[PDB]
Amino acid sequence: EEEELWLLTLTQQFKHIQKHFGIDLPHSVVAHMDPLLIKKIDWETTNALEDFDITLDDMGAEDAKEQWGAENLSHHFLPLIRYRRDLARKNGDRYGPDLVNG
Amino acid sequence: AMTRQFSAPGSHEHHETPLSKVMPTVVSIPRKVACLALGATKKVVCGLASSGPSQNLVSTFANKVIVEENLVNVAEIDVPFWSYWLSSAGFTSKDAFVKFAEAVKPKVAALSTSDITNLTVAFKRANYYDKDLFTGIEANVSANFTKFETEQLLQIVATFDAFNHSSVAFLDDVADSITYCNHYLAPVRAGADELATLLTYYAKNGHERADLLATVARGFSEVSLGKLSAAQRKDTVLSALKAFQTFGFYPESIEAVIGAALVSPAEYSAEELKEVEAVKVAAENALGGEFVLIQEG
Amino acid sequence: SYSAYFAKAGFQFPAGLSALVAGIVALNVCTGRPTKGTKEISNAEYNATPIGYLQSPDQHPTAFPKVPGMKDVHGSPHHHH
Amino acid sequence: SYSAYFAKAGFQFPAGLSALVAGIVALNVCTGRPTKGTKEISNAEYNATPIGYLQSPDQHPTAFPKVPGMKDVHGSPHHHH
Amino acid sequence: MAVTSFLGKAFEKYFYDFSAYEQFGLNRFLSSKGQYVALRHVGFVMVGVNVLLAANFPFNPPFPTIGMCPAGWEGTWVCQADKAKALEMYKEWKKSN
Amino acid sequence: MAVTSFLGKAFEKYFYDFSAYEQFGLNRFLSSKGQYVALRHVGFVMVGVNVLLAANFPFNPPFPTIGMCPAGWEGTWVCQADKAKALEMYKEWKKSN
Amino acid sequence: EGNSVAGIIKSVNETSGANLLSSLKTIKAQAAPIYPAAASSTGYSTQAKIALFGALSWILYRADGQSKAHEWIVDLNLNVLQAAWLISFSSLIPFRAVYFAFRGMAPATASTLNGLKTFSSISL
Amino acid sequence: VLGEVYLKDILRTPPTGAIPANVPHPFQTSFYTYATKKLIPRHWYLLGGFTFTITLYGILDGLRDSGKKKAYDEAIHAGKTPYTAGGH
Amino acid sequence: SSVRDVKTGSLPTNFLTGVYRFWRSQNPAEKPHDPVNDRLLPAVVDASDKRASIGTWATTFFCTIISCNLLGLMPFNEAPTSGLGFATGLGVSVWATATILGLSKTGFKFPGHFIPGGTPWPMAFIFVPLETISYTFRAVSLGVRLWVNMLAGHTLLHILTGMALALPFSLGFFSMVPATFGVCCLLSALVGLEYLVAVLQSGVFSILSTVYVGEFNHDKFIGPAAKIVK
Amino acid sequence: TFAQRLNSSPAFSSFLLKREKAESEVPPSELELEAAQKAAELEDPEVALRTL
Amino acid sequence: MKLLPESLQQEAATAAVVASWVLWHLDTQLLPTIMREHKLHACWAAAAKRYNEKLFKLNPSY
Repeated sequence: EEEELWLLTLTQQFKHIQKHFGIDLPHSVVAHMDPLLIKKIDWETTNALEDFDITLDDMGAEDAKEQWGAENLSHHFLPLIRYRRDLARKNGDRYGPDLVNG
Repeated sequence: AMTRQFSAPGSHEHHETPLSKVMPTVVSIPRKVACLALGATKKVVCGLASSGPSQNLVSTFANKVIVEENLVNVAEIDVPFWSYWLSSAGFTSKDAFVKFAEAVKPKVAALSTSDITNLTVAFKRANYYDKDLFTGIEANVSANFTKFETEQLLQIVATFDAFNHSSVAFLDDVADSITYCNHYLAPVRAGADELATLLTYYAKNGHERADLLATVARGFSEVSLGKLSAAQRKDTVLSALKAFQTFGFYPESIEAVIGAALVSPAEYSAEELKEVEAVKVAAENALGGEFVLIQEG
Repeated sequence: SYSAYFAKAGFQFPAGLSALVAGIVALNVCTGRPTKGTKEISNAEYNATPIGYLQSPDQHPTAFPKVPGMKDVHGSPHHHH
Repeated sequence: SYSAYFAKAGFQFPAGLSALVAGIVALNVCTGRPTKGTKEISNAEYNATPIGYLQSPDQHPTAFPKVPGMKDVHGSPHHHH
Repeated sequence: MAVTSFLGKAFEKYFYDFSAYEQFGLNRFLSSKGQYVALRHVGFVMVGVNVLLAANFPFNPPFPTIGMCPAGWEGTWVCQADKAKALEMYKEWKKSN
Repeated sequence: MAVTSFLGKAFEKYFYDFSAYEQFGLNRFLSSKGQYVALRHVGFVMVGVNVLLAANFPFNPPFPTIGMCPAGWEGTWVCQADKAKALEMYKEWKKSN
Repeated sequence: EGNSVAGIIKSVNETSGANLLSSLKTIKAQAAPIYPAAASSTGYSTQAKIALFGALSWILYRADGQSKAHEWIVDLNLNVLQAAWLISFSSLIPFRAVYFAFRGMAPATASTLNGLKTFSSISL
Repeated sequence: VLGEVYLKDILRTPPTGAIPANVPHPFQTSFYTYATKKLIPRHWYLLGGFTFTITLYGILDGLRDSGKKKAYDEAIHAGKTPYTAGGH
Repeated sequence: SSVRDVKTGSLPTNFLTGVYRFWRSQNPAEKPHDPVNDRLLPAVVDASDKRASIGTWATTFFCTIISCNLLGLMPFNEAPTSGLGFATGLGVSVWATATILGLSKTGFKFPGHFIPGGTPWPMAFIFVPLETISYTFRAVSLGVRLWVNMLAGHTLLHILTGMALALPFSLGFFSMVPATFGVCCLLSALVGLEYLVAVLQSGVFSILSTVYVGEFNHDKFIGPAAKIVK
Repeated sequence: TFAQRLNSSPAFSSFLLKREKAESEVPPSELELEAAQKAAELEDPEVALRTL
Repeated sequence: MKLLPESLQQEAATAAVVASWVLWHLDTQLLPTIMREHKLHACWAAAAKRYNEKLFKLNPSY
C-alpha cells in the first residue's frame, strides 16, 4: 500500500486513453490528464522543432529516437522519485539515482 | 554594344569566387573582404551608445508618473508590470523598489508564472535584495514548479546567484522542473551563459543532482558558445569547468567546452590553462579516452 | 461514449476567418480608383444630372437577353461628338 | 449580493441591432443609381481610360486645404466643349 | 423546425434505401451497376440541356451556328448573324406580338 | 492588459480626488464653485480656438473677414478675397518656399 | 476535482468488509468518467445559419452576374456539366474504403496505440 | 505512504464532474507571441517574397498605365476619338 | 480567448497530417557522419535552424492552390487562379522567396551555386549566363503554367459548349438524340480531366517549389570541433 | 471491440457513414472477439474477486 | 477574351493575403492540434521498450 496510488494512477490514465484515443477522446481531457506532456509537445512546435522526430527518422538515429520518446514521458516517474527522495531525506539518507556514482 | 563588351569581363572575374582555387591563381593576400566586414562592425559599435546622461531624464519621468502616490496608489494595480519596463529603461532606484516590494507582497501568492519571472528579473537589474519578498516568491515557485518554464527559471536562478540565497526544497523543486517538467532540449535554446550561472549556483550549494547535470550539459556546444563575447566566453568556460570538477561529473559534451579554450588559448593565462588541462585529464580518465582536436578540412 | 458531448457544440467558423474576409473586402472596396464601370465627375455635374442620363446601357445588361447585347437602360441620347 | 454575478456578463448589443444596421447599409449601397459623385459609363469606355483621367478634382478635396477649393487631383485636362 | 428534420430523414432513405436500379431490376439488361450510373449522368446532362433551352426557345443564339436553323424560320431575327441588326428586327417583332 | 486597468484607476482619482480649485485655493477669489467651472470652460474654448488656428496659421480663411488682416501681410494670397485667384498666387509662393 | 483513484482508496478503506462486495458496483460507478448526455435538440446553430445565408448570397451574386454576362446561356450550361460530376463522385467513391485510406495515412491512426503494458504496471 | 500531493499537477485521472476547458496554445493566446517567436524568426522570407511581388506588380501597373496614357494623349492630339465604339 | 475543443482522430486532421508528412519527406535531412547522441544533438538542432521551413511552405501553397482550383470546378463559381495577376503572383513570390533565402546565408556565394558541377573550369564561362536566364525564367514559367491551365481549360469548355449547343438548337430538342449524346460524353470526359488537372497542377507547383528551394537548403554541418576518441 | 467502438463514433453518425460498418472493411480476429467477450464478464467486480 | 485584369496589384495582394492567412492558420491552429495527436502516439511507440523496462526495474511488486 506504500506506493499503490502512483502505480494505479498510471494504469487508469493510460487505459482510458487507449480506450478512446483516435476515436472520440477530446483534446481538452488530454491536457487535463497529462499537462506536462502537452507542455513538451507544444514547446517543440513553438521552437520550430515540430518535425524533430521526422528528422531523426531520416537519419535513422534509433538511439536518439528512443531517448526522445523516453524523455517526453520521463515526468511519469517524477512522483515516485520525489516520494522516495523524501523518504530518504527524513531518514537522512541520500537517494541513489540522484548521485553521480549512484 | 560597348556596355555588353564591358559587362562580360566584369562578370568573368566574379565567377572565380565559388572555387577551392581551381584556377592557377585566384585567392589573394590583401583579402579586401575583411575591410567590408570590419566596416559594418564599426557602425554597430557606435550604435551601442549607452546614453548614460539620459538615464537621469528617465528617472524624472518615473518620479513624475508612479512615484508620486498622489496621482495613483502604487499598491493598487500591478507592480510586476510597471517595474519590468521601468528597470528595462535603466531606472534602478532602491528607494522606489522598497515601495514596490511592500506593494506586491500581499499579491505574490496570486501572480502568474510570467509575472513572477518578469518581477524577479526586474529586481536583478536593480540588485536589490528583500528577504521577505524572496521568501514568498520561492514559496510560489515551489508550489507550482510544474507550471514554470526553463527559460523563466534560468533568469530567476540568476537572481538567486547574484545574492547568495538558497533553500534545499527550492533547489530540488527547480532541478526536478528542469529535468522532468520541461523539454530535455530546452538548454540548447537557453545559451551557455545562463547555463554556467545555474551550474555555479548548484556547485556553491553542494547540491549533487546527476540528472540535472546531464540535462544542462546538452546545452553546451560550439554553436552556443560561439555566440558569446570573447570575454564572456572565457568567464563562462572557467566557471563551468569548476562546477563539473566540484561534482566530479564529466559528460561527453564537456569536450566542446574545453575545445573552445584550446582553439583560442591566447585569451587564457598559464594558471587558467593549467586547471583546464587538469579537468581534461580527469575527464579523459572518467570517459576512458584521449582528447584530440578536430580540424576543418 | 463522448458522441453526445460533441453533438452539443454546433458548427463553428475558423478561429480567424473574420480577418480573412475583412482583408478580401478591403481589397475590393478601397481600390483608390473608380469602381468597375464608373467615372468620377464634379459635384456640380452630379447634382443636376438626371439619373437616366447618369447611367450607361452596358452597365445594365439584361438578366436573360433574347438577343445578345440587349440593355435594360437607354442612357442619355446626347453624346459629346 | 448578486453584484458579482452581473459582473460576469459583459457588454451586450441589443437583441436585434444587427438587423437595424443591415437595413441602414442596404439603403446606402443598393440605391439603384450611381454612387454620390459618379456616372456610369460603357464597359469599353472604362477599360482603356487612364485612372487619372477617370477621376475628377471635386471628388478629391484636400484634407486640410490652405486655400478653399484646393483639389488633390487634376483630372483629365481634356474636356468636351 | 420539424419540417427541416423530416426532409433529412427522407433524403437519407432516398440516398441509401431507394435505388431505381433495383426497383426496376435493370441488372437484367446492364452489365455492371458502376456503368449504369454513368448512363444516368449523361441522361441528366441531355435533360438539363433541353430543359434550359426549352425555358426560353425564342432567342437569338450567342454561339455561332454552323449554317443550321432551328425550325421553319431560317430568316427570322432568331437566325440573323449580326446581333446589332437582329436587335432592331426583334424589337419590331416583339411590339407586334 | 494591465496598462488599461491602470489608466482607469488613475482617471478616477483625477475626476473625484484631484481638484485644481482646492489645490490652488481659488475659493479666496471666486464666489461659488459652480461659477468657477463656467470660466474654466470658456477658457477651454478660447484655448481650443487658438490651438486649432495655430496648427496651421498660413492659410486663406474660408470665412469672410470684415475688412481686417491677420499680420503685416494685407496683400498676400492669405488676404485675397476670391479663392480662385488666391490658389494661383499661393502656388507661386509655395513653389518658391 | 480530486483524482478518482484517491476517492476509490478512501472509499474502500472506509467501507466495511460486510458490505464491501455489494458496494463495489457503486464505487465503480462513482469513479466512472463523465459522459455528457444528449442536450436538447436544436435545429441549427447561429453560426450555421449565417453560413447558409452567406453561401446562398454568394451563389445568387455569382448567378446574377453570369446571367447578365455575355454567352450567358453557356455559363448556365457549364454549371450543369459540373454539377453532374458532383453526383458521380458521391455515387462512385467508396467512402468507407476512403475513410480507412485517410486513417492509414497518419501513423497515430494507421495502427493501435502501443504503449504501457500490464505486467510492468502491476501493483503488488 | 505516497499521497496525492506528490502528483497534484503532474498526473490526473479522467474527469468525472465536467469536461474542463481546452488549454490554449501560446500562439493562440496572442498574435504578438507567434509573430515574435516563429513568424519573423522562421518565415520572414515569405513576407519578403509577397511584398516584393506586390510592389513589383504595382510598378507594372504603373508602367501599363503609362502606356495607356501615351496612346491616349496621341489620339487626343490626332483629333480622333480615343474610343472605337460601344456594343449598344 | 476560449479555444474550441477538437475530437481526436478527426478526418480533416488525419488528411492534413499525411499531407504534411508527404511534403516533408520530399526534402529529407542529410545523415551526418558521426553517430547521433547527446554530443551531436545540439549540432542537429542547429542544422534544423539553418534548414528552411519548406515543408510548412509547400503544404501551404498546396492547400491554398487546390482550394482555388476546386472553386473553378464548382457551379456558379470561377477559379481565382484564372486571373493573370493571381496565379502569376504566387509563382513570382515563390521565386523571390528562394532568392532571398539563398542570398541571406551564403550572400556573395549565391551566384556561385549557379555553377554546374563537374564542368571543365575553362569552359564554364559561357554556361552560367544561360543558366542565369533560365533561373529568372522560372518566376514566369511557374506562374504562367498554372494560369494557362486554369484559363485554357475554361476557354476550351466555353467554345466547345457553344458548338455542342448548336446541335439540339438546330436539330430539335427531342427530335433526334444520337448526335447530341456523343458530344455530351466528350464534354463530360473533359470536365473529368479538368478535375485531375486541378490536382496535378497544385501538386506540380508544390513539387517545383520543393525542388527549387531545396537547391539552397544545404549547409556544411558544424560538427564537433573536439572529440575524445576510444 | 475496436470495430464496435468505431461504429459508435461521431464519424459513423455522419450522412456518408450512416450505413457503413467498420467490420465490413476489416473483420476482427477471433482473439479480439474472445477477449472482448471475456472483458464483459469481468465488468462485475464481485465476479472478478471470486475468480481471482 | 479577357486577358489583362483591371489591376494586377489588386490580384496579387489578394493571393498573398489568402496565402498568409493559411500559413498563420496552419501554424496557429492546425499544426498544434496535429502534433498533439501525432506525437502522443509516436512517443509511446518509440519509448514503450525503454519505458516498460525502466518501470519493471522500479516496482518491487515481483
